[PDB]
Amino acid sequence: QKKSIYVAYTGGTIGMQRSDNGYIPVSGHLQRQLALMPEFHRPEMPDFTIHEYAPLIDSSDMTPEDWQHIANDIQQNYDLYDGFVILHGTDTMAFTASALSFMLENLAKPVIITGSQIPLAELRSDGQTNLLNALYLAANHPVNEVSLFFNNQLFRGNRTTKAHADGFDTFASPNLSVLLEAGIHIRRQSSVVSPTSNGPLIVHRITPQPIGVVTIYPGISGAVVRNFLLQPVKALILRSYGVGNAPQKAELLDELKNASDRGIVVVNLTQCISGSVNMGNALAQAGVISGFDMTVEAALTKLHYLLSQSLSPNEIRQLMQQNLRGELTDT
Amino acid sequence: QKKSIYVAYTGGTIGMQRSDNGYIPVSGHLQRQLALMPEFHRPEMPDFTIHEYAPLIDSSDMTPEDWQHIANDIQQNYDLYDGFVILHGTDTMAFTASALSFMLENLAKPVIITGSQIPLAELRSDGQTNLLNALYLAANHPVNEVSLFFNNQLFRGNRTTKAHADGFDTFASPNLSVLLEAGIHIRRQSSVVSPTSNGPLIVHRITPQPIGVVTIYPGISGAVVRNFLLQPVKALILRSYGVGNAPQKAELLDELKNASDRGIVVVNLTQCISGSVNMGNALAQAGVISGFDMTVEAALTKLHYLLSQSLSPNEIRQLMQQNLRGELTDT
Repeated sequence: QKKSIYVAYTGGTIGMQRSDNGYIPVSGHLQRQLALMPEFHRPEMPDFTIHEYAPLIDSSDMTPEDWQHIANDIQQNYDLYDGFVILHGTDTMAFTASALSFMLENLAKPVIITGSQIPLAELRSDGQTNLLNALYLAANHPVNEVSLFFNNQLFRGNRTTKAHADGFDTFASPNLSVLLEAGIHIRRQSSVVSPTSNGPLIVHRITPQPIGVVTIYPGISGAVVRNFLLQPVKALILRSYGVGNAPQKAELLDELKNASDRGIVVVNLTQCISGSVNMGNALAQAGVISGFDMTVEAALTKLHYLLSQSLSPNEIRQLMQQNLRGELTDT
Repeated sequence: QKKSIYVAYTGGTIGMQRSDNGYIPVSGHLQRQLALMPEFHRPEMPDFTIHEYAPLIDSSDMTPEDWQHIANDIQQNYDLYDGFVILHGTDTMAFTASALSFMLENLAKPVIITGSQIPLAELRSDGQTNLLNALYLAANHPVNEVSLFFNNQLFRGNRTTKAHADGFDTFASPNLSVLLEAGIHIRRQSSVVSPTSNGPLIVHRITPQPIGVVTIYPGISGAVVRNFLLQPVKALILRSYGVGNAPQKAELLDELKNASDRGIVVVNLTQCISGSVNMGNALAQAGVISGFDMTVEAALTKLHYLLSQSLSPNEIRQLMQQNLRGELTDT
């Protein structure tokens, strides 16, 4: 009972009720259910307080305004609690985790994002396991980062991506070990070091930004790429081949160079599931910068973070390449 | 010696020579090397003939014209040999395999695409293992499909994607079992059935097509998506969340609907590594069709295949959803 954890129920199946025509949201259901589940109220578990969002947020409909609402909620409650669990739908859980990691600078209490495939109230649901363990971990094994908890593993949030969804749900962090394994015996993986706090919590403002995220393929044309870079685009994430290669084709390279010449930030990520971009090539000559081993989620949210501040394109290009929150490995 | 296999050396590290400033292409080197490697000439191995492309093709510079050149080469040599091994750089190997699967209709001899991280001539290279086993498999364990051979596994070509590249190379087929395991003991996985031949080999013509491949993310705007769909775009592949969800946002949906209303084919794939799109939703209402569990490679090359023929947008939308060559699972 000693530790006290804030639970923000933003949306997601985890808190829903079953019906003849699908799982459905029901106000107050999550709290009503938990009151009747004594395992949540054992002496070994922290006290917790639930704030249900109204309306609930469908994670596929999430916008950066919703990222900001969650960051604000953590910030106004920061001193009152020892840690924070955010319940969230699975579809964009990894985007929210990544965004929060950039927004919550100098975070010094644990923030765990989680959810489930099956509502808490069903028999055998992952909802019950995920909430129970996020609460227990936040209180007893705090990791002072934005992390994501799923299938018994605690991932660094800005290293996660959704790995599967059809018939069952699963997350992965392809380029970094988990922070912690939550089986029968909880095991922190201490070779993954958390970002250090250089002062008081600073909560940044993020707004929607016009970013293109596109995939290179054989014969992709200048005209097509030209359209990707039209106003109002401020930045473009390229997903290229292998260690960051693209066609040596003037048509393509001229469009990217003209874009960078007018202030557009162009970031190279790999199409590969894991591994790093390693870039002099013609792409560098065209102003394109390396996204290293970032996930699409981390790159996309990091661009939102940097474009939302008062930074020149050159300042942005430099910071995109620096490890700000543990989201990238640079040699 | 009985079986006879054609080897098309299109490009790739596999046939290169090491130098002080990288691996480099050298005409005739692959043939010269193989002449000196008696394991390739044992009685248990097939005879083989090498056709080195001139110039070699850098796989990151590949275009659909190069897909066509390879398909043509197989077609002119089809009756002369019992099977075909295509040596290829790793960067876009999975695109070529997928494209060839659609182009080579009623294929009734094995076509194996392969390559390596290290040139054949080095000590301990995967180049030597990959060529040796592709030759042996094509002759002794023929699978009459376009397949891709790498890290001791034979994948269905149109189910493959490049899984890693930094520091080492690897391929995966996330939504289907391998066709065959090539360890010490070769094991065909007979629960994966090959497409049947409905007559003589038909080799289709493919030309470059203006296709957008883009990723959905929280708050993505109508203006940005509008630009993705401008002329000359004929088709768009969306990579959406989980089982195929996107923001319920009129701004986004109206742009997609207007595009479909003017003949643009819009295909939904998942951002997830594995699993299937399962779609009535507003995306369906907007004319978007399911790509099921297709890889980006299969969808992109299948669109090239269908756009390159005399088909209406409606005909294309129907065929994109049908399993033509083993590239998708529909329930």
